Amino acid sequence: ALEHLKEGAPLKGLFSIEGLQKAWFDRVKYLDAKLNDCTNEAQQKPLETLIHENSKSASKKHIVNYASSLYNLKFSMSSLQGCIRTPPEECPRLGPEALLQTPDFNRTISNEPLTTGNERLQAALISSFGSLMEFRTLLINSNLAISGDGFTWLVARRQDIEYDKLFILNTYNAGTPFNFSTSGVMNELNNQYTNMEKQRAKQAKTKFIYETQQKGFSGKEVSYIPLLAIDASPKTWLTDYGVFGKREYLERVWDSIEWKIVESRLPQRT
Amino acid sequence: FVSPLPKDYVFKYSNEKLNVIEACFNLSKNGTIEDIMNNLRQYEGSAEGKAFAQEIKTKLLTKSPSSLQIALRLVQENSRDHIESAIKRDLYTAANMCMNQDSLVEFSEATKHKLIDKQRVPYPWTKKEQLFVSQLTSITSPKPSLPMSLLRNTSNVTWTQYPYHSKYQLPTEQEIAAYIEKRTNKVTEREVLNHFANVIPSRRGKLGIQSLCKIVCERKCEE
Amino acid sequence: RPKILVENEIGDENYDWSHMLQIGRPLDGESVIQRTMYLIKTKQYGDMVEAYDHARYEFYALRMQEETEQQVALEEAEMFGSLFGVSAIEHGIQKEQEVLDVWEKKVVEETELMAA
Amino acid sequence: TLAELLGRSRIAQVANNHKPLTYTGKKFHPTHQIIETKPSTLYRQEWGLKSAIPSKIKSRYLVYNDLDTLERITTFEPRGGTQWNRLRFQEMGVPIVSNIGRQNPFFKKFNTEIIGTGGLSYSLPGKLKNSPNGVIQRTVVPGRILNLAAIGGFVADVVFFQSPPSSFNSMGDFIRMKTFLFEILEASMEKNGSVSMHARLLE
Amino acid sequence: IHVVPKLPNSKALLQNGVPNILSSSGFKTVWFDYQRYLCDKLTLATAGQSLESYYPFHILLKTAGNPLQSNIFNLASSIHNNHLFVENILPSAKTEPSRLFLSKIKDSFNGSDWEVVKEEMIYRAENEVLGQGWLFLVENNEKKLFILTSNNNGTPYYFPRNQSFDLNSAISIDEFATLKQMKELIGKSTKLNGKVQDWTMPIICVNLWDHAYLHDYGVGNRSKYVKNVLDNLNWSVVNNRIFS
Amino acid sequence: PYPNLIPSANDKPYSSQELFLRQLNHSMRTAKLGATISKVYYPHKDIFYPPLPENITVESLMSAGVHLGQSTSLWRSSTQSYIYGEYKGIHIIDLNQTLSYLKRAAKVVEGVSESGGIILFLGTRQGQKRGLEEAAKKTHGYYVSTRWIPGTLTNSTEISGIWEKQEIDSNDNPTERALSPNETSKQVKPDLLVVLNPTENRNALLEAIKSRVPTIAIIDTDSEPSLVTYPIPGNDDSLRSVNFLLGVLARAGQRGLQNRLARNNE
Ligand SMILES: [Mg+2]
Repeated sequence: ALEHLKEGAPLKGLFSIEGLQKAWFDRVKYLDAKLNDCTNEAQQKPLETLIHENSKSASKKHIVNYASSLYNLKFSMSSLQGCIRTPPEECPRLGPEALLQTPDFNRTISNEPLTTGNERLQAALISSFGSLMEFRTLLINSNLAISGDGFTWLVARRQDIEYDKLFILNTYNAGTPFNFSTSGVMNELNNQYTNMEKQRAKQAKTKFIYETQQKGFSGKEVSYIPLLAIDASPKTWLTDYGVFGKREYLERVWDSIEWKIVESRLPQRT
Repeated sequence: FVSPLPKDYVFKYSNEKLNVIEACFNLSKNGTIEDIMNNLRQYEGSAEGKAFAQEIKTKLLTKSPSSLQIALRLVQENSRDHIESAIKRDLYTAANMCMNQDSLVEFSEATKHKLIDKQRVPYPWTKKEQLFVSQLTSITSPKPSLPMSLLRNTSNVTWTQYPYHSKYQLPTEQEIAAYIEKRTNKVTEREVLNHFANVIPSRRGKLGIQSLCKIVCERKCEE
Repeated sequence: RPKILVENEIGDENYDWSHMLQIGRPLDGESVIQRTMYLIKTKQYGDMVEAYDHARYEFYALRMQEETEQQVALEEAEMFGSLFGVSAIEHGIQKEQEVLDVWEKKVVEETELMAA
Repeated sequence: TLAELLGRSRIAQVANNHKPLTYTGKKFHPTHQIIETKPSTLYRQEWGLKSAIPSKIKSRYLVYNDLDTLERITTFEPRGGTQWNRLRFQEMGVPIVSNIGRQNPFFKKFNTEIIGTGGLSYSLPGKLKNSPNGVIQRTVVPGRILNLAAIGGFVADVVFFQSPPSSFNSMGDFIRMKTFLFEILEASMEKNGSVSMHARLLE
Repeated sequence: IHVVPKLPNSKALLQNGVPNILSSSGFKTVWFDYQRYLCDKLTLATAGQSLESYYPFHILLKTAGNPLQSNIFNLASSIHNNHLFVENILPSAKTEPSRLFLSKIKDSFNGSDWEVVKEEMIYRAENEVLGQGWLFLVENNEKKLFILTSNNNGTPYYFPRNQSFDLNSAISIDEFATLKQMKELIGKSTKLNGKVQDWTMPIICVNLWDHAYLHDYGVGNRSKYVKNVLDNLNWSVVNNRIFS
Repeated sequence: PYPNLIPSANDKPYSSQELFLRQLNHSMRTAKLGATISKVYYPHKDIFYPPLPENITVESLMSAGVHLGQSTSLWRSSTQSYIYGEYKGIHIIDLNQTLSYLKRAAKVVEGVSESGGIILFLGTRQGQKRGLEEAAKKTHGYYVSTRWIPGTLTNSTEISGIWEKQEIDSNDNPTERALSPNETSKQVKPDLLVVLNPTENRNALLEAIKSRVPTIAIIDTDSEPSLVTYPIPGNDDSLRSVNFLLGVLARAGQRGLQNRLARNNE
């Protein structure tokens, strides 16, 4: 699907000739085939649109999950680029000592947006997070914490396609970064359950709590424009970096982000 | 007032090194330094042990041959004989070294080179050959030319082996072997350790005695 | 942050203060201080104050990482249908409630006494 | 040496202080190091102090000043409430940020003043928290109104659209009984080390 | 400090792996490295706490009810679950499944065959868990067995932390109702910690994490891996963890 | 095992007892599973697996808390030689000294056990009882946790008059023959009084020195060391440090008992 990566020669920074294939080319194939098996239609269309159509539905659930999985990976890979560091095939794999190493995210900073233009994006990040280093710590540490199949998302709060404020969120297995598609499904289910019980307070209080959790400061609902995705699953990093080198992998990913794409994704501010 | 050894303590002389020492340095009635050197050269076994043997051969070569031969001659005789006689013999050989008539023990010059003049660099030596047994005897024995005598003690006593050492130190391999033989006439390592670490009243609280016994068992006996 | 003072074998430990995170030991101010002392000994930072600052900065990152770990673990649990019967804040509220009930009955009696 | 071991060891690690265990004044942060036991060690009265501690104490946590006094008793108080306040704060998940335009102190002779927060929160402000129901915009927390509102081990300033008479005026000075929900807006931290929260009453 | 236990015929395992299901490298990835990593993480979490003294299972049971300190629970759960999985795998320490076990299965699954049950388990594994997880065949206080999937570090023992289905994705009405019922049951417990009674015991744990299969079987073929594991597992161990 | 267990019907679920048994079985086989926990202190392990006098270090003593003396203001200056320095408003006991005295004490405990003497472990503090009883069991010895009635040795005939005496082999077999009333009424004095709180039972110590019995005591930084034959400098207040010293002593006496049994067998 993507242009920047290929089957013969992967990125010099992150992945290796075999490890890249295991991470990306094989996974994508598995997902697409699975999606085809689920739905008789072979038309790809947009993935996001399909998700929106089939969300809040247990029967049309698997397909949605597979669309999310495909989309998220693609989003992650679009952001990535080459790097200065040596390939993991040359380097030795990290042992149990990697756990005890102090992280340098607090003290050091590298590969900022400023170095390749992207000034307004950097300013927006600073406004959101206090600084670049603080943002980075938020991102990488969150990704480490996921511990399983998941994705860390840099997002923008959609209220032209205007935005209010940048944010970051984690999402797991095949969870979407878009709030509007899944906002209030649990509340609806609760309401249905209450209706069923009636047919056959605390519940009212719980509903009220749910409502106040969901609803924003003004608008009827809220949505998030994704700017950056970073995968957290063993699928990618176990091949090259082993068990102990998740943090190292994340560092490498961070070094090799193409910030121009992220800047382009970022819409105009209010 | 003793204390246990640290948890990072390792006994310097490994098993393979001890085995190669045993192979090389054990000699017959008429053993020599040359024979030892030959044995070291032709030893075969572990690679590390072979390297060790080579290293010790090198350091023997570096040191003086005549003095080594004299020491070799002395040690078997001293093992055979009793304390006072051995001391006398040692005194006689020291005297001979001091006043070398035959001029075959370059000692005073070597001392000057080392102790007086400079700490660095070994002495080149000016005498390197196999001395005869009669010559060796003459070197380590008295004559009527000079009178020799030790100064008299209060307790003018003589014995072949020490009266009080064996009790108050770690027990020799030989003693362990003797115990094993006695036990035979089943036996196991733990039982041996218990016997040595608990039953023997002088050696109940010996510091590194169990470890020593284990090392001995590893070296000699089999399952 | 609670501190267990009941020692485990003091002889058994073997901490290289090249880094803060030791295995048997937890992350705390002590670990920082040990790191500062190590730095002083090695003369990476000749000054004591600078070494202390460095150790503090090492600690902070680790603490932030620890904080993020727990929150994300909680999020994961929430996502995959885990059920926690009593949350910490809920527990606290419950604890307060009993005390308040005790106070109220007593306070009413005291007001009655004051009236009479 | 022994001296070195003593300096390393867990009693030397507890930094000494002779502050009151009973302080009826304003408490903005922890005074004393909380010290826990395991259940097993509690069962045989051992806390890793000079002496055994009375069998009357069944709580695992405590606070102390002196290992041994002239009165032949350790000066302690069996309570570790400050950890629970911190844990409540963490649960609430409202990240402390300096309202004054300043860099975060954790990033980059001696200053005894509190470096940023005192370590109740090493959380960073930029994150969102998703759930089955969705992305939580407003943090819902139950608290008690005093007259100010007690919200999960912290007193907090409160604001509302209209002052509700039915709940308030029915029980004027027994408002502490009824727990109300709150929407915590933000948490600032002043120079004295007080956490100045700001909540909003929900009905 | 928590350290990995010494497996029987460890050197042989290192040389080979496991005859049928896992390679030398694949076994190292799942156990000799990953388990060690997990143990180290657990130690780091619970170094100076009261939890340091307790075993992983007992830690998990202590922690389960607490919403915060979920990381500890996750780690403890993983450690225990992974060693159960390894125990199930091991060649020795040929054995067939027990007669009693077969009778129990028959009682549970409407008088179906063991092959059929296996097939149902693999289908459940395929369908239920996305990403990582665990696949247990458990036994509860009602003597009949049942199949239990968990989504990453969900324990088979304590039902509020079964972690049995993903609410990140959309869910059914029946599933929601079941969740609501569980929540109600939890609320009914009435203790200060708020922890229900539960007597679920795992009989056949299987590791649906990528640390087991991904090296040998690739990103796909997790089902195939699960099938292989089911075919070749230590039956004596299973028999031992069955009777009251 | 479990002869009265009424097992539930196959169609029915598990009973409560059956369920409990199943849990126990699980605990024995597969609960302690996931990991093993090296390098951690279990309180019980010091009573049931104390180290030999040889293998004790200064580090182990420090971990036990033996170094922590009474207080700076509760100082008997008689004990000055034993104390290392002061810190945290507390005198700290020199622990090399403690070690040497402990070894000396341990050796005398072993010796009397070997000779077949009556060792008596005296420990009036609250938590000490169980460990004291264990120590008394270990060597074929005796203990006192409930208070020492003044004059058990000095006024033995009045106090310890109506309790059963026994006979014993070179081994420890009762050889149950009838003791004569003259044979019974004689005092049976200990050959080692070993106390865990000498400051709390001065009387027992005084009785021992009058009754001509060698005695061992955990001398804290407020206790008089001259009042006993073999003082061990250390922390008598904390329960675990006392247990550690006591357990060591018991182990030393146990060894000597074992040696005596071996030589009897020979
Ligand atoms: Mg005292």
